[PDB]
Amino acid sequence: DNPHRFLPANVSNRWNEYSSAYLPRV
Amino acid sequence: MDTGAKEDEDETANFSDGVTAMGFQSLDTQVSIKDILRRPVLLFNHVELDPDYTGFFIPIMPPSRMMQYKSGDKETSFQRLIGRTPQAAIMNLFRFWRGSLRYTIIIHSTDGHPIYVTHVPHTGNRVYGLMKVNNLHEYTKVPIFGCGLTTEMIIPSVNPSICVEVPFDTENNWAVTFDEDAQRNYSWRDKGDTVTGHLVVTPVVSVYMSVWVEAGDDFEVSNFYGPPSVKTNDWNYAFSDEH
Amino acid sequence: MDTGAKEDEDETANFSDGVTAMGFQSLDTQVSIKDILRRPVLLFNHVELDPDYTGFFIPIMPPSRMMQYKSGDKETSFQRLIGRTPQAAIMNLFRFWRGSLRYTIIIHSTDGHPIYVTHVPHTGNRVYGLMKVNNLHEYTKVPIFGCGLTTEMIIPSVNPSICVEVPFDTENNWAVTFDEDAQRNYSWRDKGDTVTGHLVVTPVVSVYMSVWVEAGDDFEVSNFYGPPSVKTNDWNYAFSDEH
Amino acid sequence: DKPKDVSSITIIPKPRLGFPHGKGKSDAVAMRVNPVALTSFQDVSAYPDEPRTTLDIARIWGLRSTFNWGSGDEHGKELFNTVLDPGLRFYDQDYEGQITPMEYVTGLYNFWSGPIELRFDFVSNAFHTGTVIISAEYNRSSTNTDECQSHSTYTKTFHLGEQKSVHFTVPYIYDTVVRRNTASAYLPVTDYDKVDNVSRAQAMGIRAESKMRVKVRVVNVLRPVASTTSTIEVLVYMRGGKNYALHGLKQSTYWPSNSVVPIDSFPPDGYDP
Amino acid sequence: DKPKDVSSITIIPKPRLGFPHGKGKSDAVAMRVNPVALTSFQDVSAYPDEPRTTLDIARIWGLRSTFNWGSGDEHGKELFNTVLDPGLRFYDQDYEGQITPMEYVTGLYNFWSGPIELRFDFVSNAFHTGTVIISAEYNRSSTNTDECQSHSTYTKTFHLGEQKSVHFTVPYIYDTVVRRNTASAYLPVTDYDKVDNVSRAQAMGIRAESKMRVKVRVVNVLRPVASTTSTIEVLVYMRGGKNYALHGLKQSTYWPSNSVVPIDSFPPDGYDP
Amino acid sequence: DKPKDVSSITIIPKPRLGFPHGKGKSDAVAMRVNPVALTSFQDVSAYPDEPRTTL
Amino acid sequence: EVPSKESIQGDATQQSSKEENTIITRDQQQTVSENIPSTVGDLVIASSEPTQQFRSLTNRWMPINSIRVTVNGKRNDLLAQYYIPEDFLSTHAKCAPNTIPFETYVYGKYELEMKFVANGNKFQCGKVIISVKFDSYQADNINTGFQAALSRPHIMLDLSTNNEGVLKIPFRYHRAFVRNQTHKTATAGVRPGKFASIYVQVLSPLQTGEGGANDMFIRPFYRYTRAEFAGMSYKVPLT
Repeated sequence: DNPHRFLPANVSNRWNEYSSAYLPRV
Repeated sequence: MDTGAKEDEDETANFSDGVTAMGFQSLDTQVSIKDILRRPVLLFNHVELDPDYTGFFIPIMPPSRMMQYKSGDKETSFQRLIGRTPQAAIMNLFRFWRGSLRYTIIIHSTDGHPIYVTHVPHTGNRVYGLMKVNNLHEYTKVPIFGCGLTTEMIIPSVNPSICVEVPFDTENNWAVTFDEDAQRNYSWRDKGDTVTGHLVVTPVVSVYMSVWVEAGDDFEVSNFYGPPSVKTNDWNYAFSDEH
Repeated sequence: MDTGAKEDEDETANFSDGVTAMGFQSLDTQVSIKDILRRPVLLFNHVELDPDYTGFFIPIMPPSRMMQYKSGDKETSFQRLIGRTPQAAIMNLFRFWRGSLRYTIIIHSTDGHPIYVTHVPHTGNRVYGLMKVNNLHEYTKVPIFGCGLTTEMIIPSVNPSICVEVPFDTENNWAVTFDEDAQRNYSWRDKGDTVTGHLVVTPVVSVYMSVWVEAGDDFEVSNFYGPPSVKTNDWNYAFSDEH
Repeated sequence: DKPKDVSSITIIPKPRLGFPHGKGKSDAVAMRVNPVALTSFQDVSAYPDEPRTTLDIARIWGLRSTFNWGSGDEHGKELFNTVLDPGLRFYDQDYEGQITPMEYVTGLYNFWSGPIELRFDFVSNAFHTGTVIISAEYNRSSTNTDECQSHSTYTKTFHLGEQKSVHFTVPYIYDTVVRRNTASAYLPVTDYDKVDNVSRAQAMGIRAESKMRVKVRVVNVLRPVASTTSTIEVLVYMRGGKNYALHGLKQSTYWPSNSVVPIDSFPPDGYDP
Repeated sequence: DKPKDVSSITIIPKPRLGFPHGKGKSDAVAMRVNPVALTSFQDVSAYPDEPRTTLDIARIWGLRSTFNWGSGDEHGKELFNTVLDPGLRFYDQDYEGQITPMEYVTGLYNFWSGPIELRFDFVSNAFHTGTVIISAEYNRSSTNTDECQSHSTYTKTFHLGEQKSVHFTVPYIYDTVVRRNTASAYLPVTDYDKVDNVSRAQAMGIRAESKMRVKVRVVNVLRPVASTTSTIEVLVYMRGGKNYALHGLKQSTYWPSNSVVPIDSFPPDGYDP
Repeated sequence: DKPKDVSSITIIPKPRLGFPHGKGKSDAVAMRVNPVALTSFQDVSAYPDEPRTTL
Repeated sequence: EVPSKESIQGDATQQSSKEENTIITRDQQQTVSENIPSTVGDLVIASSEPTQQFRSLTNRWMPINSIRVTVNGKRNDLLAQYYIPEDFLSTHAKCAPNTIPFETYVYGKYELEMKFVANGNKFQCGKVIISVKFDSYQADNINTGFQAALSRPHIMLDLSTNNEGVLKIPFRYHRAFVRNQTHKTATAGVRPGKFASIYVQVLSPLQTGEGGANDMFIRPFYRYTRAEFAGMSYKVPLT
C-alpha cells in the first residue's frame, strides 16, 4: 500500500506523527 | 522572527554601509511580500473539463511545497514548476495565512455555452480535479451551481477569461499553509484545515481550461518558520563567462 | 411573527450573552432576507427553444416548494435542487410577496439571430415550457413579441446573456407564494393568483437556453407562516471526523 | 465643425454585472414604459413585526424535544440527554418532523456561533414537586450513571413548584470562533440512492460531529400527591441567543416532506374536465 | 421624453485588468453577498515583529559555513576561503543543505546589490588565544601561500581572547551598480536530465561568475593551554546589509529537498482503510 | 439594496490606442510589480550637450 | 552586569528571578528573546463565559527532565524536544501544581517562559540552540534544522561561559483555544494539547581537553506568563 499513509510504530506516537522521544528523526 | 542582532555583542569599528541602490534603476520596488504574493501563479495548464462529472475542483490554498513536483512520483494535473515560483518559496516560510485569494480562469473556447464557477465554503475535505459527488452518473438535473451556493458564469463568446475573489469562510483564525506529508492519514478535522473551501468549474460540453492563483488585497501571512533544507543543480545547465 | 418572550415568565439569573462573531471573520453579512433572495437560483439548465411554438413560457414567481422535485413523480424541465436553495427555504416561510423579479437568461449560441423576451402581465393562467398559443401551427407571421407587449431582444453575437426586471402588473395587493397542492383543480381565478404574469422566450432557429431568477431591489415579503414538516438524510452520505 | 475625439480608455468586458452578489450594482433592464420607475410601497408594504433577517427568525422559540419525568425516576437519572448541534438533530439516523425555526435557518449556512437559549416547560400543576439540574457539558462527556461528572460543568438547578418553567442560556465555549455545519454543503442524491463507501469517500466534506451535550438529571425525586398524575411531560424549546451568528450560504439540509407536488400547465394539462 | 444619447468614446478592450502587476487596479469579482465587503483584521492580524519585505528576511542572521582552527595551523594559512556570491554557493558542484535566509530570498531575484554582513563566532573558552585577519578581495584574488596579497586589500584583524565573536561588513565594490544572479532565470529540467553542450548552448543566459572572495588567515598561531582542546570550530554567519537591495523576480534557484509529497484527493484516494 | 444601474454610453472599439502617433495616449501594460512605476533618471540621464531633435 | 574583586564568597555579583514561591539565580549574564504579542480579541467571542487565571499555581518556575550533551553529538542533532502543553502535563513534572487547572478545564490560551541553565567547565567549549515552532502539529519534520532555529524565536547557550537563556513563547495558534486533554468520550478528530514545539539542538559539538569530561548537563525550567482557562468540566487524570 501507500507507505506515507501510516508511520511505523517504533518512531511514532498514537496520533500518527514522529514521537518527541524519537530524537534520531533528524 | 528573530533578527539575531541580540547575539551580536561585538561593537568594534566597521566599513561604511554606503547608499542603497533602491530607486536608482526604477521606482518599481518588488521587495514587498504582499506585492510578490499578489502576482499570479499557473496551477493548471490546459486541463479538461468533462460534463459527466460534478465539476473540476480547485482547493482554496496558496502555492507552496504542497504542490511541488518530485521526479519519480505519480503524475498529477498540477504545473510542475509551482514549487520554484517566488511566492511558493515565500509561502514555505509562513505556515499561517488569512484573507481572500483571487483565481484567474481562462476557458479555451469562443462558444456561447455558459461555464459556471461555484464557491464552496470550508466543509472539511480537500480534493482537486474532476469528481463525481456521491458517485452518481448524472449531474445536469442536479448541478452544483444551482444548489444555492454563490456562483459566477463565464460566457467565452463575450470573454473567455474571468477573475474571481474567494472569501475566508472558515471556522479557524488562520488557514494552515503546508504539512510535512500531504498524503499522511492523520486526525481528519486537522487534515482539512489546509484549505478554506473549494472552487468548482462546471461546463455544458467538453472543453479545456487554464487556472492561475494569487493573493487578494485583503490578505495577511504569519507564523514565520524560517528557510527549510533545499537543493539546486542550476550551475550544471549553463556555461560560465570564461567559455 | 411571535417571538415567544411573552411566554417566558422566568426571570432568574443566567450565564453571559458574550460578544457576537458578526464582523470578526469579514464584513460580508449574509443574514439579511432581501440579500439572500437577491442572489440568483437556477430554474432551467440547458432547455430547448423550438420556433414551431409561440415560445418558452416562464411563470413570474419566486423559487419555493412549488418547484420542488419528489422522487417518483413525472419528469419536468425544472432544476431538481430548487427546493433545497436557501431562498426557496426562506420563501416557504412567507406566503405573500410584492415587487419585481429579475431573470438572467443565457442563450447557448454565438449567432446573429435575435432572441426576443416578451413580458405578459397577469392574465389569470399559469403555464411553463414550450406552448402553441390557441393551438396553431405557424407563429412567424404572428409573433408574441410583435403583438404590442413589452419586449427586449438578445443578440448572442454581441452578448448571449441578459438580465430583465419584470414589474408587479397584477390586480392583487400581494402575490401568493405557494399552495398545499399545485396540481389541484380549484376556483380558477384563485388558482392563477400564484403568478403576476409570464416571460416568453422566442427564437428564430432551434437553440438551447439557461434561466436564473432572483428578487429585485423593489421587493418585499410578508405573511410569515413559520417552518413546515421536513426530512433530511445528509448524515448518510458523509464520513465522520472519527473515520 | 466635426473635430476628432481623442479621448479613450481600456475596458474589461464581462457578460453580467453583480451576478454573485445580493447587493451593490446591477445592469437589470426594466420591462416598463419608464426605465427608472419602481413598485410603490406607499400603502401596501412589509409589516414592522415581520422578520427582516435570518437571525430574527432564529430568535423565535421552537419546540425541539419532549421527555417524561415520573416519581419512579431515581436521583441522578438522565431524564434528557442530547448533543446540542443546530446543524443536525441526529448523526446516526434519518430525521422527519417539525424542525425548530433556528435549526431550519441554520441549515442554510455552513457556519454558526454564539450562545443557544433553551426553555423547559413542565406540564404540571401546583401539587407536583421536585428538583432537576440542567448541565452544559463541553469536550468531555459524562457517564449515564455518574451524576457527579455532570455536576462539575456549567449547571442550573431548578426547584419545580408554583413556577413551572425555567430558562437556560447554553454558553458558547469552543476552540474556534465559529463552528462549521455537520450537514453537507451540496448533496446531488435526490432518489434515495443506496450509499456505499465510495459515495462517502467522494462526499463534499467531512462531518465534524459535536461533543457538546446538554443533560437534565433528577436531583430530588418527583413526589406528587396521590390525587394527581405520577408522571408529567416536559417540553424543551430552543432558539438562538441575542448574539447568535450565521455565515456561508449553502444547500438547505432540510426540505419539505409533506404535500409536495410539482407545478403543471394550467389549464392545458387536463384541467378542463 | 426619450431623447437620444450622443455621448460616446473610443475604447481598447483587454481580457484582464492588472494581470502582471502586484498592485494598482483589479477587476476581481467578490464571491460574497455584499460585493465591497472584505476580510476583517480587527482582532486577528499580522504580528508587528513578522517580516513585511524580502529585505527584512535578508536581515536575519543565518549560519553559512564552518571551519576549524588549530594550534598546528602555521601563520598565513587560509583557515577560510570562499567566493562570496549570494546567487550560488558553488559553481562547480551540487549544493544540498540548509541555505541562509538572505541566500534563499536572493535566489528569487535576478539582481542584488549593497554590502553583505558576516559574523565569526569562535566556539572556544577564555584559555584559547590567537589572532586572525579577515580580508575582502575584489577583481584579483590572492595565492594560497601569499598572505601579503590578502593583507593589501580591505582587512580586519581580530585578537581572540575574552571576546569570542567579531562582525565584518563586506563592502560593495564593483564596476556595476547592481550584480546579476549567477543562477538561471528559468530551468525546465525537472527529472535530473543528463546535460550536454547543446543543452548549455540553449540555456536562458550565461553565468557571470563572481571573483570577489572573503578569506580568513592565521596572524598569530593558536596557543591554548594544555588543559583545553587544541582545535576549535568557527561558525560563519551571513546576512544582507542595512542597504541590501533585490530586483527582478525569477524562478527560485533553491527548492525543498526533504519530505516532498504531492497532494491527493482526501478522502477519495484510499484514505478510508 | 441592489438597485439597477441605468447609466450607459455608446462606444467605438479599437484594437490599439495611439498606434500611429509618437506622443499623446497609450494603453501599454507595464511588466512590473507596480503598474505606474517607471525608470529612474535621477543619477543616470541624457547629457545636456547631446542633440534632442533631428534639427 | 560588571564583575567585582574576589571576597570570602568569590565574585558575589549574581542576579536572580523570583516568580511566586520559586527563585532561580545566575552567576553570569543571560540572553532573553523578544517580548512578542499573542492573538487577542477572539477570547471574548470564543468563550461566552469568562476565562480564569491561577497565577499562584501556573506562573511559578518548574524544572523538567535533565539534558545530557556529549562530545559524540553532531550539529543539527536533537538533544530534546517538547510538544507543549502535552509533555509538561503527562511526561515531565507530572506531580507539579502548575498542572492542576488542566485537570478540570477543557480549553485555554497559554503564553510560556522557558529558562535554560547549563553547567560545563572552563576547559570545555560548544554551542547549543533552543527555538520554538508555533502550531507545529504535522510539521515537526520540516523547517526543523539549526538554520530554521536561528530564524524563529530562539536563545543561544555557550557551554563554557554558562550564560542563561530565557525564551518568551506567545500563543500563536490557528484556533481560538487549544484543547487540554484527550478523553474516551471526546472526539479523536482534533489533536489536543499541542499548540507549539520546543527544540534543543547542537549548533557546534561539545569539545574537551586531554583527560577532560566527555559530557555536561543542561536543565530547562518552565512557567506560564499568561495561562487563561475556559470550559469547566469534571476533573480527570492527565493522559
